[PDB]
Amino acid sequence: IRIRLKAYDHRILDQSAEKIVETAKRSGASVSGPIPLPTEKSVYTILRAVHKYKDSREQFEMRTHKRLIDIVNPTPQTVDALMRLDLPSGVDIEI
Amino acid sequence: QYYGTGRRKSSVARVRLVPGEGRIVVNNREISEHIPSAALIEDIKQPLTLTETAGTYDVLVNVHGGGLSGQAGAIRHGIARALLEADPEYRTTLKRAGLLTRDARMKERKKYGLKGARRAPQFSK
Amino acid sequence: AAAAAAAAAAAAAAAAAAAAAAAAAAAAAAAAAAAAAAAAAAAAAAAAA
Amino acid sequence: AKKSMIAKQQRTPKFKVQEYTRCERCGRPHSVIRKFKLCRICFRELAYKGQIPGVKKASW
Amino acid sequence: SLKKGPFVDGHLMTKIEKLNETDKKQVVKTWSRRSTIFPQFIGHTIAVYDGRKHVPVFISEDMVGHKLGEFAPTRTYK
Amino acid sequence: RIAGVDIPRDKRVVISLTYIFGIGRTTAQQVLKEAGVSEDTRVRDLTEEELGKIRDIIDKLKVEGDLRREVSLNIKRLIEIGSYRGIRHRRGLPVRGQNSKNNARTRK
Amino acid sequence: GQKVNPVGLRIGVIRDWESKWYAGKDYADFLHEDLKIREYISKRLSDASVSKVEIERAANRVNITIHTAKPGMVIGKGGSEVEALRKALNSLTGKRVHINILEIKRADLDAQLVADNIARQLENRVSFRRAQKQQIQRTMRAGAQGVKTMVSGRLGGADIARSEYYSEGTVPLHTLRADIDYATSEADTTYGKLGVKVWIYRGEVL
Amino acid sequence: KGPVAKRDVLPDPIYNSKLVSRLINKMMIDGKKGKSQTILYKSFDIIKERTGNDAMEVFEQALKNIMPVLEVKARRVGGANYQVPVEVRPERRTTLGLRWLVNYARLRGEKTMEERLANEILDAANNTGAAVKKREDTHKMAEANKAFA
RNA sequence: GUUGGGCACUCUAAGGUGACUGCCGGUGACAAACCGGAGGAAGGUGGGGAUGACGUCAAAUCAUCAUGCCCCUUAUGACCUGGGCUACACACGUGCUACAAUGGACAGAACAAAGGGCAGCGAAACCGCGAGGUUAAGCCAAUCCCACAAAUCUGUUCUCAGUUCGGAUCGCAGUCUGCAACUCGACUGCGUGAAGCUGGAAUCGCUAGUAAUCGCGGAUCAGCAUGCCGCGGUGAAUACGUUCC
Repeated sequence: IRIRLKAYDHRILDQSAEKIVETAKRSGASVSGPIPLPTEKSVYTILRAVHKYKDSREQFEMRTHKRLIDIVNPTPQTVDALMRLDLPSGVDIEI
Repeated sequence: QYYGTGRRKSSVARVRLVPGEGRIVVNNREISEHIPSAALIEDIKQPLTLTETAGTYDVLVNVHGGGLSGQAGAIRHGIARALLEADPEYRTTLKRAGLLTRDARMKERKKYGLKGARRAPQFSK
Repeated sequence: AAAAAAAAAAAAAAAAAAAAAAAAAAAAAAAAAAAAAAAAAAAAAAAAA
Repeated sequence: AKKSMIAKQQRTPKFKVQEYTRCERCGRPHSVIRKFKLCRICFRELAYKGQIPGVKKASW
Repeated sequence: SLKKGPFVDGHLMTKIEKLNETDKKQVVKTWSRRSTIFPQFIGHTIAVYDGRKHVPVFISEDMVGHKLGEFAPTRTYK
Repeated sequence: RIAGVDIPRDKRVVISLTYIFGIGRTTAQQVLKEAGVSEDTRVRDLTEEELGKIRDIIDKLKVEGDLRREVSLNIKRLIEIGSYRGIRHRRGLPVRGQNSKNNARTRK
Repeated sequence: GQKVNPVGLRIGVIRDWESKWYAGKDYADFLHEDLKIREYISKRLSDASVSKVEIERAANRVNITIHTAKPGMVIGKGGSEVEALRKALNSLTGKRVHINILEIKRADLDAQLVADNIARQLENRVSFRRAQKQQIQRTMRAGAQGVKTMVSGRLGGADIARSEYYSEGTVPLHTLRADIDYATSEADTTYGKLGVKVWIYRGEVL
Repeated sequence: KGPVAKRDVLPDPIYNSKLVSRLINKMMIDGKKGKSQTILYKSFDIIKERTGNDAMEVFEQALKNIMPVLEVKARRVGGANYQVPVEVRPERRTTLGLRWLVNYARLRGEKTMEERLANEILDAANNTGAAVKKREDTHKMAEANKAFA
């Protein structure tokens, strides 16, 4: 039960983190908290100009940051609660 | 167990000052066993020489990151911080000597069209 | 070291005061006179040793 | 020759080494990024138009 | 071509072994420049396509460790 | 001297043997390991046994004129057969395949 | 050589992504599927004046929200519009499509519909002062702290093409909390191609 | 604009001087203080050996011989190219002395810059030496052009 | 650091707090502000980035795209192989390596950051001098791999020469990638070792973790990096001043 959420926005990932955190914490599963794991980010540098101008560039940034959640005690009421959490497309739960 | 963190130039040292005689132990190795060029050894000792701390504490240091002079700066900064935790008294002496600054001179980020974050390639007319 | 430095420095400051007096003779009246008098006496004092 | 060359890339050639990367939106090789499978200028345009969910302006 | 074998094209190898199963003939028009010269090629005047024409070259005992396109320069200069 | 050419007396053996056309550094170290001179002696200070072993070891190896005559045979080979690489040998243009609008100043 | 587009500039500060998901292993394929989706939907409803399309990706499921500023062209007869919209997309994309259609109150604040409304009037041969000034009155009465419409191309003058600025109110493109809607549109006339660039300072967020 | 100032590090583990570390930061090639410290301490140990003195006093005596009182700057009015003599402020006296030591030491040529810098200090001590050519020639240029000040 | 143990500590990533001429003294109309002082991790836009106003050059892009007008159309369109875009007497921009004892070679000891990996990253073992090869663990990755950082420090060795400097060029035999390395790939091994002993007129970059120097990484990409884009390592000299360009 090692749930690794990974998203592009931190606020959406916070909502999808504390939703699992609260729904599993309320029914006694002894929730180790939303462990924040290092982001993999990629930088894409691009000639801004159509044709010339190698000196004229623009840099773009893609950050994907991820956080780890662990549930240690079994408590399958929490599992039945996790199965009905409908949290959006941004975060990519992978238990 | 007085504890101080020192940071310098992407290096971080963890200095615990134990009551001893003046030995500094860096990752189970000693000073010149790990830092040659003893200008760094006397400079790494400056917080312990400016305020009279000459033989009353051994130093135990867990360092990681940077290079050897960056690790030297992190160790001497962690020494000054843990040596504030020893006596809060002589903060004026250390502060007039520097020693609570953490020189934030990180190596600068390279810009596009430049070689090395300030270097222009060469100009020809 | 000492006497040559004193000689060259006093002579260069002496020519400074003399050229400052002689470029405009009636203006910025009279500080140059005390300057040249003290510098010439000190040049004699340094060459006397 | 544009749509013919795009069509030729969209084929399967004789050999796997004849396969080369190409636009998928604005037909050109030279700087098609493997991740987006997109040309460079079309990547800049669409990333300005709020699409391509990762990329914003970079500073660090 | 190191230990996978040497390289020749199958069509040129086929033509040369058809040429060698009976007797020699005219030049062999071969667009392949990429192909090595086997020792079983020796004596066969072959026409390498340089890019715009077929040049005839006669193969000797020495011309073995190289390929065909060493014997057809493509660029005329002065 | 050994292959018809001198070696300098006042260098070490490994590098005095380098001046023979055909022996560099590593063939010299392959010789002196078999001979056992321990690489730290002048060649003005050897014995006739220990240098006679150096002489006949170099006599077994393909060094002095063998190399020159065979490389002349290679050059004459790719001159005579045709061979665009020999056209580069002949004309004064680089052999191994190198750009010529700039430097190429070893050859003319 | 001039200004960076403010849409692409305020992504990840205040303005969200239109296309919102996370990459798993076929990020490119999701991108080019959504390019085909946005091309198809912008072709069919560039008549029906749809501004922006936000696409989700929800593990074999796609939530497309459509911002129109009128409902009953796009929800229509109830059955037929969402049917005729989802059916060709379910085929030509290959999976399930859900469609949520948000309606833009204050239709004159979204710069895409404004730039398209000016482009159509240029294609209807309305003069390029009447279009921009009429539309500026529409936006400033719909309530906006600044609007800037810049039209360039051949304005009906043959061998010289020039740019024309009209604006009212503050349009502070350097304040990075601004909430400015920027949008381009094209107008293909007999003399060539006109380009409409509208951006609308609407109000800032504390 | 206005004047900006700089700093430097106080000790040296042998020879605890400011200016000796100022020479350590000088003659640094390509960011290598280690090679310059090794060269420096082997040179000062030669100066302590070959002449039975502490090399601090020989080194300051050499400095006192090299440090120029009078630079001669430029002042071009018309087509004249006049040179104007300047009383050097003593910071620039020390730094011109260190540049001339370092430059003419490595310009001499011997079988290490250990030996070259050591012998250049030993020559500038007993004033006749290579940097003192530059000292003498600058004082001769200031002596000839003293008419402007 | 393997286990148990611990969230102290570093670290990571979220929310904060935090520096605002705010406080002192001085100058200055009392202002605006400036100079010194105190506190403080940070002092006067703290260092940097992103941000590039109206317009100038009918500057550049019809070859990313879209395009008005004009032209071709069993061809100015299309396929296929082969060549060429790498030519070479010459000039000319940018760069890499040197000319050497702060050096060359050999041996020992240590220290990084940032980023990449699914028909991919590929440990370890074995063999090959080496490039690499065969079997394969773990890893969709703060775990595992890339990845043994290098200058540095310390010993041994040479002793100032066109050399134990430098590696061009070149011959032979190899390795990898891939239908295929001839024109036209990178790398290795042996042998050969050139010009070059700090560069004329002229000329360029940089004001601090900068210049100089040292390696590392990633795109592109089967394979091709001295280019570019980032990353750390050591780490300076100087700024009197506005006379001149």
